[PDB]
Amino acid sequence: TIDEGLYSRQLYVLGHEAMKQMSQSNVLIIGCKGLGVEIAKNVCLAGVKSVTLYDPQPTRIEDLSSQYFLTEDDIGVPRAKVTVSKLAELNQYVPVSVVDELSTEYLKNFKCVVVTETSLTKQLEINDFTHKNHIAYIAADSRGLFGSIFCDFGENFICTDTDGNEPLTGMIASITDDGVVTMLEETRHGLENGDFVKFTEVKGMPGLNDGTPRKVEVKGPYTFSIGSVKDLGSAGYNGVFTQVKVPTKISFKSLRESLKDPEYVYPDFGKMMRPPQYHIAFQALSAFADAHEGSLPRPRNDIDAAEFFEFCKKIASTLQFDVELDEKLIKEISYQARGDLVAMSAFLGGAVAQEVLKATTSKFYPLKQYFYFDSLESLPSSVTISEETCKPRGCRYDGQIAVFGSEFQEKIASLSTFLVGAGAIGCEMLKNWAMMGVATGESGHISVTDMDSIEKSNLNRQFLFRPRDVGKLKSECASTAVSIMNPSLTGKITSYQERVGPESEGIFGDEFFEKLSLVTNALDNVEARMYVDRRCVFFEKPLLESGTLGTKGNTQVVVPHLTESYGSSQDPPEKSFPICTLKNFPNRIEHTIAWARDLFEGLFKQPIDNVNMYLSSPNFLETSLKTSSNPREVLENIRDYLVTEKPLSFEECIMWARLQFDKFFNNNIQQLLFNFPKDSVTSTGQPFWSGPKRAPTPLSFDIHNREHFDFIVAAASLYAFNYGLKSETDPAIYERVLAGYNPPPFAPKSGIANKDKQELKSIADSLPPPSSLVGFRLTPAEFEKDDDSNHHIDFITAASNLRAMNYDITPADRFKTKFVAGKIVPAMCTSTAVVSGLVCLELVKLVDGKKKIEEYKNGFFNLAIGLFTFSDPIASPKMKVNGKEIDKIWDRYNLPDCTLQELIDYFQKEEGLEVTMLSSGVSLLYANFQPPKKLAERLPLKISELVEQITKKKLEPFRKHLVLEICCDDANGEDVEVPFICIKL
Amino acid sequence: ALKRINRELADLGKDPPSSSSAGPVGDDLFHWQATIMGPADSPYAGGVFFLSIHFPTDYPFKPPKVNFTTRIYHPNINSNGSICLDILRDQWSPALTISKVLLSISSLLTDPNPDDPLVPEIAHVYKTDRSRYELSAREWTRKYAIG
Ligand SMILES: Nc1ncnc2c1ncn2[C@@H]1O[C@H](COP(=O)(O)OP(=O)(O)OP(=O)(O)O)[C@@H](O)[C@H]1O
Ligand SMILES: [Mg+2]
Ligand SMILES: [Mg+2]
Repeated sequence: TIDEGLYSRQLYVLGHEAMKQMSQSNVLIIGCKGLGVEIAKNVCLAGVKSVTLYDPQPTRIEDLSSQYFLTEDDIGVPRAKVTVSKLAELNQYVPVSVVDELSTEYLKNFKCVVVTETSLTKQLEINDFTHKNHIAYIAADSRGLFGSIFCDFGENFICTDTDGNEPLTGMIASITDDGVVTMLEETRHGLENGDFVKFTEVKGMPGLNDGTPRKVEVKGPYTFSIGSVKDLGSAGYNGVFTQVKVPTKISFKSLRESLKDPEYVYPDFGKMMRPPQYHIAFQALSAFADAHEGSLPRPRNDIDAAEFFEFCKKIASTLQFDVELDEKLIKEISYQARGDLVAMSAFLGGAVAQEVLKATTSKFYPLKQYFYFDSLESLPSSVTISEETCKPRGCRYDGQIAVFGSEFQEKIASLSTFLVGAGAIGCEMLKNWAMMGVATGESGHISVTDMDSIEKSNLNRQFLFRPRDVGKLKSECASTAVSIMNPSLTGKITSYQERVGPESEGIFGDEFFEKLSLVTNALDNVEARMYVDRRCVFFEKPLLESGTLGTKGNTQVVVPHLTESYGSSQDPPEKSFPICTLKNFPNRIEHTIAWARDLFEGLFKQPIDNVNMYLSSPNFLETSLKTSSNPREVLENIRDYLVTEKPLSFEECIMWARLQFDKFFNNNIQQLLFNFPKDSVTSTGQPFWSGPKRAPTPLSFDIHNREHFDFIVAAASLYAFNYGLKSETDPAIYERVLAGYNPPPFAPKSGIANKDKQELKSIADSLPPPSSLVGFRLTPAEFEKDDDSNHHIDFITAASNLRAMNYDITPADRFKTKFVAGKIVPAMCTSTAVVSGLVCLELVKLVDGKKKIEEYKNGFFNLAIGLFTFSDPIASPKMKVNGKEIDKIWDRYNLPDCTLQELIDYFQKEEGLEVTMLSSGVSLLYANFQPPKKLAERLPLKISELVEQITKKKLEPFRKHLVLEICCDDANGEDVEVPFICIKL
Repeated sequence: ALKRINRELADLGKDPPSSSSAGPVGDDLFHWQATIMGPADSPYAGGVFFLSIHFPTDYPFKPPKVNFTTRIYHPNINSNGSICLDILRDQWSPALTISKVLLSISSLLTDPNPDDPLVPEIAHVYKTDRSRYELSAREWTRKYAIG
């Protein structure tokens, strides 16, 4: 009963069973500050059964530093009572409640218990109960730029999936008598030692087809070992192996037991001596709060730091921790005890929400057990951070002023950022900017652009949008929502509806891009990322890239003249199957899905486009007869869709669908088996239909069968949609119409001048003239995966499964068909929160203008295994030009709009280089090998005039520069790379 | 991108391909028209075949789109000009030059691969009735590939 219209992207990460088990779990959340509200939001968007909140503390002003469901009108009201109403709107399937008082036995009502903003004594009291009653217990804490997570799921936690990866499967070439299983040519199984596999469709060793998992002993990248198969047989030929995943038993320890001997998780390997320090420091914080009526150390206060360090010494002595305490780091923890940052809150909230989902669904490998994190590299160094600057000012930014100071707050308030995209990461980034106070000053401004509209499936991870906002523009809704969150951003946010690309340079030009301070990408495709990266490189602006894929995520920072750009890195490209594999010899469901998509496009889209273009373009036939690859195909499509096979009623559509069934699933297979019989052999004597080639078999139309009827219904409905007829769904009419069908005879044909032009002319003159058909247009079918009533995925699924039945491939359901055909990217709210937190932690480094490259950190993480890693950015490569140091990426030549000859002379005389190629955009302006007449005609023209002449397009009035790529040779003839040229028009 | 394309173009200019001639269309660096001469020891002897090469924006990180323009009677080449070359679909790596692609296509024309065909009828004719395949190939290369 999962609402797949809303959880579409999340089901591809978790699954149906995981979400079914998740929708029966109760979560209690103690503490409703920024971290607690982030956890509650992520849990509500995830889809647990219910959420209960407990926070009777009255609201204060500083709480607004990271609580985005609190307004200044709520001062003096308990935080839970004012957060429940706003949390109840995120998801309609997840009720949210509030408890005035919490008793121990009450905890038995819940499946998971999350604890924040609670003293250590109360945490021990809660955990002593939630441990022996088998209740998952997560405790999270956030102090300044430091964070801690602790997980305790019981002594007998069962983890079904330990990495989140799909089970490994592959094809076998041969299995020897000693269990040595070999993969096909250039195919790597990818198995690791200790895995279990099950074999199917094995020839010569039927015993391995029983299904019993067997051990794996990897022997190489292509072969492995399974043990002894002597009894079953001597040798096995071909077959498919599939990995088997076995549940694991994980044993946790209680908080009281794990205080003395903790088990750490290291988010970074460059600093592995710190977690032992943080373990003492946080306990000392709890003791200090207990000894001062719950008052944490004052910001940048030396007396409190000294007392806190004395508490740390006492704790380290009591626990017999044989670790020397780092005074500077501990005192730093003391200074930022009252800090409350939205970036740290978002990061830890995403992590803790993922831990909650692990506890409820018994999936993925959890943290075990202590996770201590810090981003101390973000602390500003170009401003004064002392007791005087960090004291609270009685404003909503107190939690951030207590870490960064008032001067850095004024630096933040004057930012002029540019956010590209308004998806999930865009919404999180806008929330973080609103909470941090970005662009709330006189000179601040925010610009957000996105050309898409809100859909139902987007509401599962984009929390700024509501079901009443479905169908509206993302940028406007996001700007309005974040102006609601922070009233000071009224009039400081501008929302566009423009796609960032070559066509939008009239809006995002020099004037727009020269006032910015940084650019943040929230895109989902590589082309736009590359374009924005090139624009930032040209204008020399800092860039923040961030990406997610299911539970994986990464963040990268590009700094002018310091690090390399985004395009300097290469990612694994997409895999496209060979045309010969798709056309005739498929062996996986992906091949059949691709074939079905091509069939859909070629049946309902291309012929309609040709018909429409014929009835509109007056001279279309002449152009097609000498331009299109197959003019005969175009003419046949036009004839068939205009006169020959034009339906007058839906019954004719049904008959057409039956005919297409015969055409594509019964006759082409007969032709293929006539060309290559099942008993044919290759040139080397081996049987043809062996290995990656599976012998097909024609399908006979059986109306009672489900797949045949589904294909008929989908095809007839789509044809009627093309011709604008009235579709129906009652099986009675289909069974009545298809009963009286006589299949036309078909026999495969063995084969055995300028008359073809005569036949083409005869076909052409048979077509109706455009004048006789005025206003008659056929509606094409534009692929749309997200609508379930257009019969698109239904048709693709039916065709794919029928072709699988042809080749005895295992058919897939509509869920997997929609995942594969639609190129859906799995997405989660927790990953979005984590990447937004990391990006906003890098943003404060960018604001402070840090110069050293070791102070920035590109981040990568995988939440399925609890892996976090941070690495320094790659420095921009240097080069030697004319005995001078030149940055490859961030250097350019500035020249006037001089003639081509003057440009060549300047390069010859100044740089001592001989120009051999000069191009602009995609055009070759000048080449050393061109005939002399062309050069003599082109040399004395200005660069702008030359570009206008060659590109056959006048320069737009808003064009103010030209980017030229130049390749030149040295005096000796050796090639030398040089930066691009920036001609100033 | 542009620099690599121009380097390949200059290399073709510096060293003649003899059996091929590739160059940009008009003044566009991302659209080339190449010419291939039929091998002497093949039915396509004395023929000129025109190929259209479309360089993707992500070149050389994505394969160029090479499509025949002249009609050819070959088991691995269909009626739309698509070529069954492994180095152009998923084996592509940013280390292959256009001269290598043209040499591979010439070798493909030298001897087809009927065990993994793209046009099953032509492959069947080639495997069973060789003389008819030769006659059809000569007829096609005389009707389309000449003049
Ligand atoms: N070139 C571009 N210029 C501006 N905005 C862009 C560009 N390309 C993509 N976007 C926007 O980036 C955002 C990407 O967010 P996201 O991928 O989460 O949403 P979606 O693609 O609509 O959803 P889904 O992928 O889940 O179906 C979308 O708003 C999309 O409109
Ligand atoms: Mg969308
Ligand atoms: Mg998307």
